Amino acid sequence: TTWKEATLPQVKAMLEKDDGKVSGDTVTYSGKTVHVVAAAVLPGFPFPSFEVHDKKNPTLEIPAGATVDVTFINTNKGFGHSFDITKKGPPYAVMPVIDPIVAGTGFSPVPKDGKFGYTDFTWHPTAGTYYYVCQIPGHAATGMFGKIVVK
Ligand SMILES: [Cu+2]
Repeated sequence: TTWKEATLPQVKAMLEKDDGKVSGDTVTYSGKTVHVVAAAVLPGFPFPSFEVHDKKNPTLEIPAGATVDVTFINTNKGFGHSFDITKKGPPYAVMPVIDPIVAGTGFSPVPKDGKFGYTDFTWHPTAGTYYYVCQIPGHAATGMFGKIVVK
């Protein structure tokens, strides 16, 4: 996919653009268009994991019919995590069999020269349960995934 580069202050600014509301380990979105901003292993969080709205691998609740704008930022030095959406649930093998990927980013570039790679994609899901996972061998198997409920 097409990756762009952002400086640290830029990363901070984007993270706060997630318009979901957190409740426990759940982030609920509302409206015609929703904006999900996910990051791979923010400093201080467990490895390996995804952070959405400052929460570790939270369950995302999206209204059916809404246009989902996803922004994925890889803030983890040394690894090129991915954010791929599939219908296949856990447990995941070391080499996850999650085809077909409904929407996703593919492997991201590793942080370099004081910048972090990020990308944006749109998704118009049908009601159902999906999962966002990282395809780097072993990551999903060690907990790098979360659930998406479209209802
Ligand atoms: Cu990963």
